[PDB]
Amino acid sequence: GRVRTKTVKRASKALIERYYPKLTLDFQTNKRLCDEIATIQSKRLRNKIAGYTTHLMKRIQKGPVRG
Amino acid sequence: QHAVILDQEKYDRILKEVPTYRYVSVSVLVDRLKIGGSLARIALRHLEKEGIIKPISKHSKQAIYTRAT
Amino acid sequence: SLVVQEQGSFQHILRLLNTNVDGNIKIVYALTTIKGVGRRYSNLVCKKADVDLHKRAGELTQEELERIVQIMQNPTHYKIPAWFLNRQNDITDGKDYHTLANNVESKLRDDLERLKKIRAHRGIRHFWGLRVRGQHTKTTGRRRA
Amino acid sequence: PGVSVRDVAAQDFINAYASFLQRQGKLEVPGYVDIVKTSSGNEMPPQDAEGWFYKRAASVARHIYMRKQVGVGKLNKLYGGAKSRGVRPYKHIDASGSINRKVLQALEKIGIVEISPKGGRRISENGQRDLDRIAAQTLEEDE
Amino acid sequence: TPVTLAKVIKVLGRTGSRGGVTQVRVEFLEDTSRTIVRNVKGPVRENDILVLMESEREARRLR
Amino acid sequence: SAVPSVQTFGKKKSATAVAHVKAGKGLIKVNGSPITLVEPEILRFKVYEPLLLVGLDKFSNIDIRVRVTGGGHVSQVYAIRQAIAKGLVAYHQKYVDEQSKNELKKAFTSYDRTLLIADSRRPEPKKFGGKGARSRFQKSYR
Amino acid sequence: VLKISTRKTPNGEGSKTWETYEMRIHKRYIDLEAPVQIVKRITQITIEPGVDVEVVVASN
Amino acid sequence: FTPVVLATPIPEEVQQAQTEIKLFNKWSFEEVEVKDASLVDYVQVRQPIFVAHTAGRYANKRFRKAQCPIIERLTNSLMMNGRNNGKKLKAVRIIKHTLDIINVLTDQNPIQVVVDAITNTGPREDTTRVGGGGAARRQAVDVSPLRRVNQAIALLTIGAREAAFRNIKTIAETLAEELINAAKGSSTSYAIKKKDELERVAKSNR
Amino acid sequence: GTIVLYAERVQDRGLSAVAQAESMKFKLLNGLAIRRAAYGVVRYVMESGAKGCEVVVSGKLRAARAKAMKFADGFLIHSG
RNA sequence: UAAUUGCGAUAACGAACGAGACCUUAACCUACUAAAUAGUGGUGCUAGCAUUUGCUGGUUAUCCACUUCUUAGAGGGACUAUCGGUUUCAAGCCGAUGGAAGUUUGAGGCAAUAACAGGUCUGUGAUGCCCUUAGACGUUCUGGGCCGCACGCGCGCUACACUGACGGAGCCAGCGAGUCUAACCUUGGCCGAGAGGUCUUGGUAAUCUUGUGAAACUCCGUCGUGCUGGGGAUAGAGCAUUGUAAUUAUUGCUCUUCAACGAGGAAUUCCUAGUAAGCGCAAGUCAUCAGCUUGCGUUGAUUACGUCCCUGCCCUUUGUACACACC
Ligand SMILES: [Mg+2]
Ligand SMILES: [Mg+2]
Ligand SMILES: [Mg+2]
Ligand SMILES: [Mg+2]
Ligand SMILES: [Mg+2]
Ligand SMILES: [Mg+2]
Ligand SMILES: [Mg+2]
Ligand SMILES: [Mg+2]
Ligand SMILES: [Mg+2]
Ligand SMILES: [Mg+2]
Ligand SMILES: [Mg+2]
Ligand SMILES: [Mg+2]
Ligand SMILES: [Mg+2]
Ligand SMILES: [Mg+2]
Ligand SMILES: [Mg+2]
Ligand SMILES: [Mg+2]
Ligand SMILES: [Mg+2]
Ligand SMILES: [Mg+2]
Ligand SMILES: [Mg+2]
Ligand SMILES: [Mg+2]
Repeated sequence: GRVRTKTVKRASKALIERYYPKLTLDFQTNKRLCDEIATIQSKRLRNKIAGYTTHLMKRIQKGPVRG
Repeated sequence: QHAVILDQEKYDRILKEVPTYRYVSVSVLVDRLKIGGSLARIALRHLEKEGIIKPISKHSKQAIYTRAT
Repeated sequence: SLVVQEQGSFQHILRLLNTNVDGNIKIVYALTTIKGVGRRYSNLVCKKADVDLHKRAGELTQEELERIVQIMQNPTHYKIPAWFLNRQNDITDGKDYHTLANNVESKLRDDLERLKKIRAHRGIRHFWGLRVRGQHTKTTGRRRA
Repeated sequence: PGVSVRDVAAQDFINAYASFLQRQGKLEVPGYVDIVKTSSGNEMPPQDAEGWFYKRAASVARHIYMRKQVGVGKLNKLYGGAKSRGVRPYKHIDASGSINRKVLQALEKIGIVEISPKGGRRISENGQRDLDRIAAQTLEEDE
Repeated sequence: TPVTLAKVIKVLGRTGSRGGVTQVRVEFLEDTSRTIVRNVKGPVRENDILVLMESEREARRLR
Repeated sequence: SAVPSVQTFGKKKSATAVAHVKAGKGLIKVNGSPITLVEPEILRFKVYEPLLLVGLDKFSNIDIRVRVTGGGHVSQVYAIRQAIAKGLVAYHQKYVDEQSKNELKKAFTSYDRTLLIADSRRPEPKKFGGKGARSRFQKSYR
Repeated sequence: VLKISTRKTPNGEGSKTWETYEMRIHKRYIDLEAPVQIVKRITQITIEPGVDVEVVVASN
Repeated sequence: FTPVVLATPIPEEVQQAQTEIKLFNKWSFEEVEVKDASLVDYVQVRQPIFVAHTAGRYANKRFRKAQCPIIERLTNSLMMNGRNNGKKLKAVRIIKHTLDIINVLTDQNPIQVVVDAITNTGPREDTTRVGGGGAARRQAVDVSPLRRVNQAIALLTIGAREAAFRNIKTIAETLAEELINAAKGSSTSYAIKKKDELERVAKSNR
Repeated sequence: GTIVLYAERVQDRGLSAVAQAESMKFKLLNGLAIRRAAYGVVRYVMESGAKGCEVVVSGKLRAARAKAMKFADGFLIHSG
C-alpha cells in the first residue's frame, strides 16, 4: 500500500508552515516551488513531498489540520 | 471393425441416406455407417460432385456440410 | 474421387515372407508387419514396384505382390542405395545385405554368438544380460526381465 | 492492372507454379527424389512422391524473388525443422543441402535465377517476368 | 418451482474459517418490502442479483 | 515535389510497425503486400478493424505503407493495426481539421482494442531458483 | 553489457543463490576533416584516464 | 451499403458485412438477449467484435473479467491441459467451427445458443466445506452471479474436453454436442448433469 | 620508456581504509593490544574529519574458541 | 501499512541504524543535440507485371533532405493526479475519469543488531597445530577407477495421442558470443541422402556471421481409434566428426529391432499478469559431449483481489524448577 514516510511528511509540515502564502492547491506549481525554497536530492522524493504538501493544502483549505 | 472399401451395397447406403442428415462431417459418416475415415474424407469430396450436400466451411481440421439444397 | 467398388477381387489377409499381412491396412504400413520392413523401407520398395500407395494391401494384384517381394530381397538391384539397408558390409562375406522374416532374428543370434564366442567385453554383457552400451546400471532398468 | 507475386496468397501462388513447372516438363528432378527425406530432422519422406520437388522449387523461386540474394545455407535453415530426439528435447535442424542446391542449379538451367554478387542466388529478369505472369494467372482464377 | 429473485444491497463481510463464504444483504427484487442476510460461494459485489432456492432460512456466522 | 505524407508507428511487445500515410488512390499495404492477404489468418479482421470502424471511404484519399519487425506472428498484427489507426488520425491531425479528427479518434477509443494507445505489458525477468519469473523449482524437504 | 554470472558461494552449500556482474562498455566516434597542426593537437589535447582514444587515417 | 473502391481491392463480403452491421465472424450481436436476468451484466454480449481474441487485459482488478465477451471467455477456457496452453489461435478456430456446427444443428443464433447454455448451467446454490466437527458436515449456500458464469464455462469446456478425448469427434463437434444439450438442458450434458447434482447436494445438507 | 612509474603522497591517510587497514595490521604485528589498536585507528579516522569509522577484528582474540569484536565511533550507513 | 509504515494515544521530548530514500533494469517522449557501423522520403542508373500516371523490386555511398521507426547523451514524466464513496470523516483503503505508467508502476541490486561449533583448509603462494617429506601422502609417466548393479530415495526428460502424429507449405524473435603473434564466429561456391567434406570469404565486430528465416505456431494434405503411422526404450549392422587415444558403445548420421507406457495409490511441489503453463534460443561448461544451469524472447490463459482452517513466522499476554536455555 501507499503510506508516505516520515522524511516525506516531516518535510510537508515544515514547508507548509513557513510558506503557506507561496503554496497553492496545485501539484505542478508547488512541485516547482520546491526547487526554489528547498534542496531535494532526487526528483521522485521532491515530487512525493510536493504531492503530500499539496494534499494537506487541499484539506487545510477546508478546515484546520491537527498538527 | 469398420469398412475401408466400398461394397456397392455400402455405396448404395450413402447417397440413399446422407441427404437425411442436415449435418454431416468426417465423424458423422463414421458412426452412422462404418466408414473408414480415410474413405469418409474421399466420400465427402465425392458428395460435393453435383452438390448432394452443400458446404459452408471447408478446413484442414474440420469439414461442415449441410442438407442438399 | 477414389470412390470405386471392387467385387470379389478384394481379399483381406494375405501371406508374405512367412508372415501374415492385414489387407484392410495401408500397403506402406501393411507390409511393415514383417521383421525387417519399417516405414522408410516399405515406402521405397513400393515405389520401385509401381504400386499405387493410395491402396490397401487387400487390393494389390498377386502380380503387384511378387513385384514387391522381389524388390525386397534384391533391393540393391532396383536402385535402392546400400545405406538404406540394415546390414551393409558383412563380417564374414563382405556383401551388402538386407535381411527379413525369421531371418533377421537368425542373424541377430549369429552376431551375438559371434562376439560371445570371441569372449569380448560387449559379448559378455549380452550373455549375462546387462546393458551393453555404456549406460549406468546403478539406478535404471529395474524390474528387469 | 499491374501484378506482382506479392499480391498472391503464398499457398495459392506456390501451388500453381509447382503444377506449371511439373507440366512444363522442363526442370531437372534429381536421380534420387523418391528416397530422400529433405532433412535429418524429418522422420519420413515427403508424401507427394511425384511433385514435392516441384513444390519446393516453386517455393524457392518466390522466396528469392522477394529478397535480394539467398544462399544454399539459408534454404536449409528456412526449410529447417524441429527434430525429435526421442527421449530428449527437440532442437532445430537444417535441411538436406543437395536438395536445395540441386534446385538452385536446376533453376538457372531455366534461368529463373542466377548466381549473384555478394553470393547466393538472385532472381533473373527472365524468372521475375515468369512468376509475375503466372502470378496474375492464379489471380484471375475468377472465371 | 417457487424460484425467487433477490438484489444485493450491502456486503457485510467474510465468514467461513477459510475465508471463502461472503455475507450479503439482499433486496427481494419482486417484493422490495423484504430484506434478508444470505451466504455466498462466489465473489459478490453490490447491486448484482442472487437466485434464492429456499426463501427463508437466513443464516449467520460460519466456519 | 515530395508529397504530403505523415508517419506513425505501432508497438506491441517487441514488435514495432512503421507506418507511412500520404494522399493517394487508396492502397493499404503491409510489408509490400495487400492487407487483404495478412494471413496469420483468423486474425485477419484484427487488421481490418481500423478500416471499418471509421468507414472504408476515409482511406480512398490515402496510401498506407506498413512494415513490421520483431515480436511474433500474433504480436505483429496488433502492432500494425495500431499503426494504421495511429496513422489515419495523424494525417487528419496535420492535414485536415480537428472536429473531423476526433470523429475518427473517438470512433476507435470507444471500441479501443489498443488501437491507438500502446499496451505496455512486457516480459518479466526470470529469477534464479526457477525456470519462470514466479515459477520455482520443485523442492522435496526430507 | 558484459555479463558474468556465478554462484555467491564457494564450495557448494546453501540455497542455490546466484550473482550477476556487469561491465558496461560505451563507444562513440566523431569524424573530422583537418590538416597538419589540428590533427596531432586534437588527439593529445583531448586526453583523459579511463577513456580509450583512437584516430583513423582513411580509405580502405 | 455504398460499395467504395480503393487501390488495393478489399472484397464485397468484407466491405458490406462490416461497415454496415458489426457481425461476429459473421453473426449479428443484436437481438441476442440474456434469457434469465440476474446473470446479465456478466454474460457480455453487447459490445460486438469480429474475432474472439483481443489484447485482453482483464486480470488486474476484480470484475474487469466481466467486460470480456462471453465468447472469448469461452474460447480462452478452451485452451487448457498442458499440451494446449497458450494456443489461443487454435481455440478460436475451434470456436468458429463450433458456432457453425450449432447454426446448422438448430438454425438460430449460435451466439444465443452459447449464452443460453452458460445460463442454465451455472449452479444457483452450492455446498461449502464447513468446520462441521471431525466428520465435517457441508453447509448449503447460494453462489454469486459471477461464479455462475465462471463455473458454467468451466464445466462446459471440460464437458467437450473430456468427451472428445479418445474419440473420433472433434472439439468443435463436442463443443456443440455440449452446448446444444445445455442451452436446452437435455441433461445429456456434462455440465448440466454436474449442475443438477451440485444443487441436489445443496437442497439437502442445509 | 613507454611506461613510466610516478609517485604520489596521499589524500590524508586517515580517510583511506586500506592505509588504515594496513595500520591495524602493522600495529597488531608490532605486538600492540587488541582493543588499543582498534580505538587508536578509530580515533585517527574520526580526527581526520570523517563521519564515522568501524573496525571489526575476527579470529582468535583470547585464543581457543574464535570470537569477533566491533569498535565503532560516529556515523555509518550500510544500505543502498 | 509490504514495513517500528504512519495517524494518533501519550511521562515523555528529540533523534541515529535497519524499512523508505538510493541504484539498476523495463515501459512514455513527432521536445533538444546527432548519425555510411542505425533508418526513412526523394532523386539518378537499372528489372518485371501493367501500360491510364501506376504496383513491386535491384544499386554500400549516383546525388540531395530528414531523425518518425533504431541507438544513447541531456532533460521532461507520477505525486497514487482528479472527482467520488468510506474512515477518529486522521493515516489510509475502495471506486470511477484521464494518464505511457496508478499491485512499493513492474523486476531486481543493496540491506541493521545479534546469533549458529550451518558449509567450505578440495578456490587461493590465505592460515594454527598435528601428520608425512626420496619403499614420499611431493611430482611426473603408463594403464584402470569415479559410470561398477538384486534394490531404497530425490531432481528431471520423453510420453500415453485426433486441442494429435506425419508430409508439404506459410514464416516471426530477444538476450547474447566471436581469430594475434592466432586458427574463434563463419556467409557464399562446389561435393555428399545424411552426418559431414572441400575451395574461398567477411568480421577484434550496431559494419562479417545475423533479419541468428528459432520452436511452439499458421495453412493444406495423409493417417482414423486399433498398445495405431501414439510412444521410442532395448538391440543389430554401417557411415562420419572431436581427440594422442572412443573398447566399458564421447557425439552425429542411416537402415533395421518397436519394449514399458491406456492419466498415474498414499502422499505432494510450484504459482496471481504478459503471470502460470507451453515453446525454443543464446550464454556458462566445452577438444568433443545438456536430458543441467544463468538469462532471453515467442504463444498466452483459468482462478484470487481473500482468510487464519493446516503450516511456518512475528509482536503482545501468560507459565517456568530452562540460561550449555525443551537435542
Ligand atoms: Mg516391421
Ligand atoms: Mg522455421
Ligand atoms: Mg516447416
Ligand atoms: Mg521425442
Ligand atoms: Mg523444454
Ligand atoms: Mg537508511
Ligand atoms: Mg532499500
Ligand atoms: Mg522506525
Ligand atoms: Mg545511410
Ligand atoms: Mg534511397
Ligand atoms: Mg482507463
Ligand atoms: Mg572439489
Ligand atoms: Mg560422480
Ligand atoms: Mg532442487
Ligand atoms: Mg513418431
Ligand atoms: Mg506440421
Ligand atoms: Mg507402433
Ligand atoms: Mg552441472
Ligand atoms: Mg513475564
Ligand atoms: Mg520470566
